[PDB]
Amino acid sequence: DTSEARWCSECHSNATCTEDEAVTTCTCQEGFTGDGLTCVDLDECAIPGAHNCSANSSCVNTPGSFSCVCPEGFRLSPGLGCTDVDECAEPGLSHCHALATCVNVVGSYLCVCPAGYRGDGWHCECSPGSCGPGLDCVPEGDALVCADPCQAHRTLDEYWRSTEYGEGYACDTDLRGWYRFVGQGGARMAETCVPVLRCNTAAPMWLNGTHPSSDEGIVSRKACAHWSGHCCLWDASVQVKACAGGYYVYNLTAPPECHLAYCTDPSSVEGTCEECSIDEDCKSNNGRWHCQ
Amino acid sequence: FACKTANGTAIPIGGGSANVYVNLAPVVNVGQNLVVDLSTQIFCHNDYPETITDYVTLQRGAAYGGVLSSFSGTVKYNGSSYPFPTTSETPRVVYNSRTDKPWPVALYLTPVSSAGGVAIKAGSLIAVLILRQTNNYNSDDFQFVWNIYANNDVVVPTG
Ligand SMILES: *[C@@H]1O[C@H](CO)[C@@H](O[C@@H]2O[C@H](CO)[C@@H](O[C@@H]3O[C@H](CO[C@H]4O[C@H](CO)[C@@H](O)[C@H](O)[C@@H]4O[C@@H]4O[C@H](CO)[C@@H](O)[C@H](O)[C@H]4NC(C)=O)[C@@H](O)[C@H](O[C@H]4O[C@H](CO)[C@@H](O)[C@H](O)[C@@H]4O[C@@H]4O[C@H](CO)[C@@H](O[C@@H]5O[C@H](CO)[C@H](O)[C@H](O)[C@H]5O)[C@H](O)[C@H]4NC(C)=O)[C@@H]3O)[C@H](O)[C@H]2NC(C)=O)[C@H](O)[C@H]1NC(C)=O
Ligand SMILES: *[C@@H]1O[C@H](CO)[C@@H](O[C@@H]2O[C@H](CO)[C@@H](O[C@@H]3O[C@H](CO[C@H]4O[C@H](CO[C@H]5O[C@H](CO)[C@@H](O)[C@H](O)[C@@H]5O)[C@@H](O)[C@H](O[C@H]5O[C@H](CO)[C@@H](O)[C@H](O)[C@@H]5O)[C@@H]4O)[C@@H](O)[C@H](O[C@H]4O[C@H](CO)[C@@H](O)[C@H](O)[C@@H]4O)[C@@H]3O)[C@H](O)[C@H]2NC(C)=O)[C@H](O)[C@H]1NC(C)=O
Ligand SMILES: *[C@@H]1O[C@H](CO[C@@H]2O[C@@H](C)[C@@H](O)[C@@H](O)[C@@H]2O)[C@@H](O[C@@H]2O[C@H](CO)[C@@H](O)[C@H](O)[C@H]2NC(C)=O)[C@H](O)[C@H]1NC(C)=O
Ligand SMILES: *[C@@H]1O[C@H](CO)[C@@H](O[C@@H]2O[C@H](CO)[C@@H](O)[C@H](O)[C@H]2NC(C)=O)[C@H](O)[C@H]1NC(C)=O
Repeated sequence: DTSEARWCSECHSNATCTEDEAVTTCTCQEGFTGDGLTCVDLDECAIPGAHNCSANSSCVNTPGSFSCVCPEGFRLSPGLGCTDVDECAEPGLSHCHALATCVNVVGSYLCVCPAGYRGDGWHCECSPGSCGPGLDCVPEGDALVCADPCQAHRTLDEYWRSTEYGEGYACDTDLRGWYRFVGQGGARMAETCVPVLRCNTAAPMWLNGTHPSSDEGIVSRKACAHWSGHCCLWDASVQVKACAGGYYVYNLTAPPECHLAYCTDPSSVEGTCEECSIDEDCKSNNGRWHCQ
Repeated sequence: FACKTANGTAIPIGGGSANVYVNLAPVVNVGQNLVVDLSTQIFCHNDYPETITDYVTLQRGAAYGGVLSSFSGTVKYNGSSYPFPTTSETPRVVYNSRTDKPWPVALYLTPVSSAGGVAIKAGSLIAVLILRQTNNYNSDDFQFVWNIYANNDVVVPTG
């Protein structure tokens, strides 16, 4: 009406420019207040003619329009005001952590990771033994996640841990996490009292209780060590899970001293111990794979 | 670690808040201690006492409701008396058993001079306690908020 422009160069960057048969008009859009030729950054919420936002929502100005931004969990539909909508369904309204579950509440969306995890909705640092069955809390990169220990375990091939290996000196302060024994390091944790000065350590440690059945879950079990003329003077707790393929994974934890080391039983994947001498008669007995 | 009230209200692993309903004297004179033995109302336990050793403190105790405006007193924590509202963190309490153990807290609240009438109304919040837990294992710092409400009215006679 008063802002007929000779050229598009007369429209300020806060106004849109329309070429209608090379006739230029500068009409600033809602969110800018003026006569059209020149408009300033001012919310359309207080123009002549006013604004039409919902009372609960707060009238705000956006780059290109003024807008009515409801409290979160609700979005504006023109003509209806704040309409109920699950913002957790829209990836432009909810930016939850990938493991966290968005829940819709009045006035916000809230990212809630499932029950059992310890976090503020963004970083749920779980604790080992809190996960559902088949999974346990392990680190991945820089965060804690629940994963199957049968694929996240480490492996050890320390032949020094065999119960007859008395020579040497060790300290298991470096063992933490899930581990597996392979090769000459044995098939499974030792299940019996091991004499002192064996397993290349000063005081040997052994599992008290037997390994569980295949595909049994994580069960806490006890563990003992032998020193002086007494065996299992001190008692600890460890966890063992059985895995597909016929192997076990173990929660190895540092000991209270620096002369304690876990022993392992020989793998004995042979019915006859032909790795022993033919002059050292193999004793093929149930539960006692040995030669004498 | 998990805690529960005498009335059964519990807070899971992770922290949170719970409502603790307590009985109070229906009348207390000026100069006499109102005694709120909260050791019978709040119980906690150790979930894995074989290794981790947990330490529990009262980080802040503050008066609310009728106690904040018509009473003054002290809080007896672990046998020792401290000002109420609290101005310092209380010593650590060791919890080393799966068997639930009392939280050793008792309030000794003496009314101030009053024109008379009901000073504490039923259903009003009389105290808020922030339980702080630490250990010697890692950076566990969980907050257990205890909202203390009066079951009955407390008359303070003129005096
Ligand atoms: C792991 O290393 C062990 C070396 O210490 C080695 O021997 C084991 O030694 C254990 C420590 O004493 C022992 O536990 C106690 O043993 C008492 C007697 O043993 C019973 O069981 C034997 C078979 O295992 C039998 O031969 C015995 O005759 C006896 O039989 C009966 O058993 C019943 C139930 O088990 C009891 O009710 C009877 O009392 C008992 N006797 C009769 C006549 O009926 C048990 O009395 C004792 O019971 C526990 O529980 C009772 C109920 O709650 C309670 O009243 C007891 O006081 C006792 O409480 C305490 O329980 C703790 C665990 O809850 C236990 O700590 C841990 O025990 C583990 C057991 O394997 C392990 O030793 C661990 O390191 C310990 O820290 C306390 O020791 C216990 N208190 C006391 C004072 O003992 C309980 O059963 C094991 O039985 C014994 N196992 C044997 C001999 O085979 C293990 O062999 C070795 N495991 C391996 C290599 O796999
Ligand atoms: C490998 O094992 C070693 C142990 O040899 C482990 O090292 C430490 O192990 C201890 C013991 O687990 C850790 O200490 C505590 O762990 C607590 C989490 O698990 C314990 O508590 C569970 C309580 O219930 C939770 O979980 C269930 C689901 O299981 C859930 O429904 C509940 O709502 C709740 O979330 C309990 O269930 C659990 O038992 C299961 O898991 C074990 C194996 O862990 C298994 O054997 C059982 O059969 C069962 O399946 C287990 O008892 C954790 O909550 C706890 O923190 C609280 O308590 C402490 C102590 O009071 C407080 O200080 C703290 O503030 C909390 O209140 C505590 O953390 C310890 O953290 C481990 N140390 C480290 C460094 O991890 C290894 O971690 C294991 N894993 C690896 C990879 O090595
Ligand atoms: C234009 O507004 C009407 C009514 O809006 C009312 O008056 C405004 C100035 C502002 O104060 C609003 O908060 C008022 O509600 C809209 O019709 C609906 O009216 C009902 C009841 O008045 C209200 O609850 C709804 O939210 C309104 N719907 C909305 C705001 O979308 C009308 O729909 C508006 N036209 C639009 C938004 O195009
Ligand atoms: C204030 O916000 C509340 C919720 O945050 C709005 O209530 C919603 O209104 C829509 C439209 O009528 C309903 O479909 C929803 O079910 C309501 N949700 C709840 C939780 O009540 C309310 O409309 C807002 N106030 C105004 C004036 O719009």
